[PDB]
Amino acid sequence: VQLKDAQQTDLTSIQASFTTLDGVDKTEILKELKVTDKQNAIQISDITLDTSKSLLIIKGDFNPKQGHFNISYNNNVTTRQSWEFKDQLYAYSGNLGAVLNQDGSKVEASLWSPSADSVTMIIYDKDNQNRVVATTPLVKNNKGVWQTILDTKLGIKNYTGYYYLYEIKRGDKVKILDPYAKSLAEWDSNTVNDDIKTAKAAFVNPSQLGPQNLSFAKIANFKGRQDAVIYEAHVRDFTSDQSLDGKNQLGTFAAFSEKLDYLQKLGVTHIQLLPVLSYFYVNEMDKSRSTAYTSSDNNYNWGYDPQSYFALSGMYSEKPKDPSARIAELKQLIHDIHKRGMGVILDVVYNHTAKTYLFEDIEPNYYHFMNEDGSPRESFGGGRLGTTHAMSRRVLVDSIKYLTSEFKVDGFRFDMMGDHDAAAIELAYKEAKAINPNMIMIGEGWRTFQGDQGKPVKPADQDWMKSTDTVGVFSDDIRNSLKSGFPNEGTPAFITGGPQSLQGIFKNIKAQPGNFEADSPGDVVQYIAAHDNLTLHDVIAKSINKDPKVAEEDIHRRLRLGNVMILTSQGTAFIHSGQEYGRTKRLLNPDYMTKVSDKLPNKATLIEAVKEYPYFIHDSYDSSDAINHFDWAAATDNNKHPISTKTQAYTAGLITLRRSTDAFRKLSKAEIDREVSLITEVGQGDIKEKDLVIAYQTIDSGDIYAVFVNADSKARNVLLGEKYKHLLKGQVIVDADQAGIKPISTPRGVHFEKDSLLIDPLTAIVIKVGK
Ligand SMILES: OC[C@H]1O[C@H](O[C@H]2[C@H](O)[C@@H](O)[C@@H](O[C@H]3[C@H](O)[C@@H](O)[C@H](O)O[C@@H]3CO)O[C@@H]2CO)[C@H](O)[C@@H](O)[C@@H]1O
Ligand SMILES: [Ca+2]
Ligand SMILES: [Ca+2]
Ligand SMILES: [Ca+2]
Ligand SMILES: [Ca+2]
Ligand SMILES: [Cl-]
Repeated sequence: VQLKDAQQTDLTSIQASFTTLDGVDKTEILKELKVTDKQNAIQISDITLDTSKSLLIIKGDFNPKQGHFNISYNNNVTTRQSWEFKDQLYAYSGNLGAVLNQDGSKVEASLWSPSADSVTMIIYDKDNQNRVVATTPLVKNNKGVWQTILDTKLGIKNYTGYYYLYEIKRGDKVKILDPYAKSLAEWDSNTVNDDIKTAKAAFVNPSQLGPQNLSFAKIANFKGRQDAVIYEAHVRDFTSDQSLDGKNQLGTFAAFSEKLDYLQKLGVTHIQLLPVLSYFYVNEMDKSRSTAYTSSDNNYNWGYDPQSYFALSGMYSEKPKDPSARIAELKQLIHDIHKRGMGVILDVVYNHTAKTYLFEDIEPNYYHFMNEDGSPRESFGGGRLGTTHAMSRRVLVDSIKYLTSEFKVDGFRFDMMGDHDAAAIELAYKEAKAINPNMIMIGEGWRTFQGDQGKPVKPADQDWMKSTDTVGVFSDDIRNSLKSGFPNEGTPAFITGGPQSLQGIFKNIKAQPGNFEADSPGDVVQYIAAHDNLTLHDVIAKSINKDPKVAEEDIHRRLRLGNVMILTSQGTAFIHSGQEYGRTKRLLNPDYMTKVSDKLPNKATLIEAVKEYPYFIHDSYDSSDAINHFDWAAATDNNKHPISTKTQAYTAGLITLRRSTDAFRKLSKAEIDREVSLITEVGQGDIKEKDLVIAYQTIDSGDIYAVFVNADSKARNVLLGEKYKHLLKGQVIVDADQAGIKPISTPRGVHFEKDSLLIDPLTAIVIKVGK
């Protein structure tokens, strides 16, 4: 019967954890138990035993300012404040970070660290970040916020561009990164040592940077999340191609803008950018192209190891040494997007941070989700940001607010959204929407929630969709159903020759997946590919087990069927960059030309059928630009690559069609269930319960549209019958060769009869009947 741990939970409650309380009495414990302050004895008011949980609840006048208390029994233990108690005493509502005045002559600087003994700012040269220029102690307020005003006293007349860190004493000096840092010094993770473990923050004034007429998107037809066609692009990928060697630097915001007309023409409404906030593992001074085909040890990074939640990465800047440049550059890009009638969605990664020490150094036992002993819960050798905790929630909501208001960002995609409490994300949305009425938010709603050990909460995951109409979630059900997904990637599915229950395909096309309840189409982000896992092309190739050279058109015919189904489904439409042309993550490396042993290459999947270079990367976060570059020749050079450019034009046409009628962008489940019909019922003609062909009717507000998809490897008769024979009076606008809104006078891959259609194998047909 020994004292293990101790936590003060409120003004008059200390919780002492023991190994056991069996056979010991309230009277025997009151005897041995004694409480002490910062050495004096505190009057012990009462104890209550929780024998089950093996802990005493101790009552007394345990006023915080009489230091932490330490509990005696037999060994002693100093009490720690619980995160709920730290919120009670130290939750701060005011401005955080460092704020420049108009002429840069002063800075107002705040940092939250309620258990710090002292907090010194260390200031480094703007023209050389390694050189220490000045230091200043900060003054702690009532709520544990450390403040200072930088001015003439430190010998600097203009602070803009100067860098800073915070040395924090506890007992232990540790140097930390202002979590509200608005920009940073050029960052190279190879400079990390024991003393400085992070990027240095930077004195900048966002409001004075970039286009001062920046404003939110002006998207036509856009009346909600259902009207969104999202396009997921990585800033490096989009311009890392060698063929672009004919204005702005490689793989930067300024480069990205030069290829916006493409996306304007492609028809997408929103460009979703992979994490543009600062991430840890990089050398931002090395912009050189990696030309070798590899899946490890590349300066390339998707950006899923977060360093800052407010400060942009230098990697996408032309001038990474100028901390103001990022902000002006990203604003320039976002402005350029808005002029093209489109919007931005920023991928944001709050679920975890690059290194636990990033926030744990600032204030131990607070920012992260925790185990019952105070130990921080971790993910990826990184900290799990516990966003039920007030100041952790602030980091998320304030950054959302800041990015929304300062960069005129139109939406956000939350990585591993199910790691967070619903409440944090709901507030995030509410605040972001308050700034921008047209705010759109999506996220990965995988049921992954961990939280604080013994404290369950509603997570921001798929099951949350019942009880909000705010944030939408990726539909892995439609993904898995159409062409397989993690963990069982490669399994033949609807467009890869494996028969699927047509009722569940039809329900998915209505934005009603089988694995969670979507009571509004806007709850569902429909997708078949993303940056994660194999690309659409590669998964198709693997699933049908064929070589991409020989089966190219077989694979592309199947790929176009996937895009047709996503782009004519209800809910929010999502397109992975390259999915439009047939992008591949082929491992064209000599040492991997044929299968190898046990000893596999990193993050690669094998296709047997293929002889030459059989390895394809399914997790390209650490892969070269050779693996990760968007192929512009494949996407726009009709002459050189007729098959991929056909798939591209086809995908464009489908987007055009989707935007041109609200038959595919309905608002409620009520009207979807009424106006979206299943033409191919089980039994009608050749149709089995599980099958590889399906067709459905929709109606906009009164043009009827009918989408037919034969994913079978043979031709198939679709029986219209009494109910749908009226379709024959309409006209074809999508066929084997082309997609759009104009009628096709000589359609291919389909034949019409008195009351039926004979559709070619691996072919999609769409008919319009205006009225
Ligand atoms: O970070 C790990 C992976 O996270 C993502 O995978 C998701 C899947 O996309 C999602 O379908 C879900 O898969 C589980 C599935 O729903 C469940 O029924 C099955 O029994 O277990 C599956 C676990 O694989 O959740 C996972 C993550 O938990 C992401 O797609 C992938 O890239 C990541 O590697
Ligand atoms: Ca177009
Ligand atoms: Ca500089
Ligand atoms: Ca809902
Ligand atoms: Ca890397
Ligand atoms: Cl893809």
